[PDB]
Amino acid sequence: LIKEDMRVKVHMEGNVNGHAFVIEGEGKGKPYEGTQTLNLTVKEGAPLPFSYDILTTALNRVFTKYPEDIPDYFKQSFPEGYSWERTMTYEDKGICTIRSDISLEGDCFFQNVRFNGMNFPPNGPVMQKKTLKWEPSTEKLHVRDGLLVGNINMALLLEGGGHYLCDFKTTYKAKKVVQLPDYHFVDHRIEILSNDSDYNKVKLYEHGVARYSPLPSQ
Amino acid sequence: LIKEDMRVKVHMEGNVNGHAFVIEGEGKGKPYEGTQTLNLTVKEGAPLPFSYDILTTALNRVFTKYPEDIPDYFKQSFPEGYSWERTMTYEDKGICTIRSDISLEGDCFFQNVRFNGMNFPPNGPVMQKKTLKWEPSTEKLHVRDGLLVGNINMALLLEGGGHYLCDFKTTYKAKKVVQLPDYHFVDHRIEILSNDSDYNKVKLYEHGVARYSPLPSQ
Amino acid sequence: LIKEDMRVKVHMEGNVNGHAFVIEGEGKGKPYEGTQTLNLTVKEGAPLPFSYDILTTALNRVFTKYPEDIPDYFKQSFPEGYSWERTMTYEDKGICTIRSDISLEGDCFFQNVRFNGMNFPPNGPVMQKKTLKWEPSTEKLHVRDGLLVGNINMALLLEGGGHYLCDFKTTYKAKKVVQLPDYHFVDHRIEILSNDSDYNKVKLYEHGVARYSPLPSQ
Amino acid sequence: LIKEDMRVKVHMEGNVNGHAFVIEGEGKGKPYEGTQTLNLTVKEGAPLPFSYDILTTALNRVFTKYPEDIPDYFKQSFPEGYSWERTMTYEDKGICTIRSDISLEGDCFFQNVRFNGMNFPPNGPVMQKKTLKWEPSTEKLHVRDGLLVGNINMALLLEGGGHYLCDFKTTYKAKKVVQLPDYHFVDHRIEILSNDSDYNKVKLYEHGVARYSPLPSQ
Repeated sequence: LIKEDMRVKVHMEGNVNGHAFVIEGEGKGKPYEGTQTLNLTVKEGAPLPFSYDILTTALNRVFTKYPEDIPDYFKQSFPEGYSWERTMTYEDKGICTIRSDISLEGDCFFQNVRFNGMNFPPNGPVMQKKTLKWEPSTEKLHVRDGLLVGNINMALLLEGGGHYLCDFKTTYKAKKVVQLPDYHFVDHRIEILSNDSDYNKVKLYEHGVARYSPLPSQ
Repeated sequence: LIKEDMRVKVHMEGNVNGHAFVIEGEGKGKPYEGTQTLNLTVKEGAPLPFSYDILTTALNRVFTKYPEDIPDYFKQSFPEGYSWERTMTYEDKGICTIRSDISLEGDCFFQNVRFNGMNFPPNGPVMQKKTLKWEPSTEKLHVRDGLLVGNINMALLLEGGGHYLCDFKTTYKAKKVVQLPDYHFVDHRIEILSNDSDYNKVKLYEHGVARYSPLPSQ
Repeated sequence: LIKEDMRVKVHMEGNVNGHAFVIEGEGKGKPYEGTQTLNLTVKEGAPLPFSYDILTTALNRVFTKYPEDIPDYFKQSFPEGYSWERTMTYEDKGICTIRSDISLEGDCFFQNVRFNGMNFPPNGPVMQKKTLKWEPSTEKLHVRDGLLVGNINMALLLEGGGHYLCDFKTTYKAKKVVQLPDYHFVDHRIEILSNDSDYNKVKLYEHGVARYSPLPSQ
Repeated sequence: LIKEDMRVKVHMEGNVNGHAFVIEGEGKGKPYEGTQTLNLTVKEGAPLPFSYDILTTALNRVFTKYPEDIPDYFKQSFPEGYSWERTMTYEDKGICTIRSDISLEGDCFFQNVRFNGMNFPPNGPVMQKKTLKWEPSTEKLHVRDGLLVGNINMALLLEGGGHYLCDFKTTYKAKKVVQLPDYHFVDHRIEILSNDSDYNKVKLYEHGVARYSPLPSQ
């Protein structure tokens, strides 16, 4: 069962372009409002030689405000929970493969993540740390082989203006049989609120809202 | 100048998996409300042996409702007008390349379209006409090298359920200096209203509304 | 019937990055040795404002040396002949879509080609005529849905050294049911032998040989 | 220094579709003939719930027959050794991300491999163990930014005929400055010689020979 208030614990082990790191996060959030706050410490491989932004979207879709007219795959999936696998394909041919396991114990979700980035241009914006933020997005989700699949045309705002684009592919896998939703959208905004200079401590925010098209069928 | 009521003429010369066609349209629209309808006659290639859906997004973003806080790339471009180039990339590895030129004489927008589609599996949804409709969508639009570029995750709803995915990339090119918008989103719904069973005659409708994130910054 | 010696006529209508063109071609070759020569005249849109190398591979696998034990898809297809569709995807996101209809009247093959290119960066290798030649190549051919399909990792050698890569995908389609080959390979070399400085007049040569792996199976 | 006979030790940590595994290889090979064998034992995660064939090509290019006219990038890298990064991108949108380190102690090459596979369809041929073998291949190698890069059009033969395509991209990184080869080819054949039906015990063979085009220039 999910309360209007909930706690989040995150562990991430990763390698990006040969560099190894660990990240731990203590957080809270409001699942039914689609909002969450997360306090992240770089535990190993400080200082990071790449943009913290690439990591943020691997740092739960339980925290999405779902209209009643659209079945909530992620919330239904508990107490057993769900896992997801993501492919982040950037335009400079940098690739990240990410796997998260989402388990519940009491007031606290536990997020267990594996981050693999490689083939990022060394003089490119991720390894040169020129990303300011992710642009807010719209995930498209549908059913493929009894699973939920999300697709997002994503964009990072660069220092000096312009965008660096990433194609976002997630397969969400519930551990119990759940009621499948039809083709819907989720509006996101991912925001780093505070950080230190090495991004050794970061505070992260996420707002997610499930919807149908606002435009009338005919 | 663009009135509240404007007329639309459309010429399409096209080729899908070897088959050559010409489709003529007469239509009308409300540019500032972001809605329009088009009456489509197949002049050559009747009957068509592939889903009409693949042609529909090619059959003018002037018919996009633009809020005052976002500059309108498409309306500013007139009187000289604009052009666009598009790649549609399907999951079965069918592919379309499209080029459109948008002129304005008096109240009428003329659209000249060259449509190419190939490597569509012959037992694939498109050549078997097993596509019911396009899902509603959300195009993300950024400025790259002074031009406006859109990316859309798109899905066709098939018989038996299931969706058939496509990656939309558009490059829009004003034939004039115009004020350039910040990163923004256009929500879309395209639908076929009426058709004979050969789709030789089709009535097409589109609704398009531009916006920033509905979710607020923190 | 295909003789040791045959003639080749070539009509290509095209458009690259907005620039239209027409290229006529009379030529000859030895089908059973997989060698041929072609004399190429630019007839419209001279001089071409882009590298001629993109076009050359679109200017007939009938000129392939086929060992006894691999069926010859192309040669079998005649008299009725065959057609092909090709995708050229360049690493800088230039994209060419090409169709060729291959017919036989007497001892002369007619090749009717439609060539479409778009999204070549204006400062890019293709639009800045900075390519020397195609590296020789190995095509891989497999049967998919009762058609023959080819994939080639191709490279254009650049002025100043280094390579500009391009993923090659051809779908060949005989107009007759022919005996389908097993998975096999075609070794390629294509060469511009002679040209004037605007490439308005080009002499083109290709050598193609089909084989299995030379490596013994354990 | 490499001798006509050398030994191989392999430690692969891996996760495919969430299922983790460890494999230990002991094997031998003949570096200047391009031939090698391996004895593979699944030490964790037996039985593997996916096709073994996807793991086989990550289980040295030191064991490649290199002519004198083509510099040997991999044999020059020792005594210090080389690392490699690979992308395997399947047509069903399955993806593997691999990384290897090659060390030499005495007469034995130590290969340390990390394997990540994900978004493999659950009814797909990988997850349904329906892959008979890798077809023989021809890799194409060029220098990009003072590193050697490999591209292969790879196919798995499918039980019930037909093929399952993969795009291989490998970036090899010598840990010492070496002589850089010109654009060349390496012909490959990988073959599982013997296996228990669960594949917990597997014997592996690979042949690899470097060449130029066998077709004369003009």
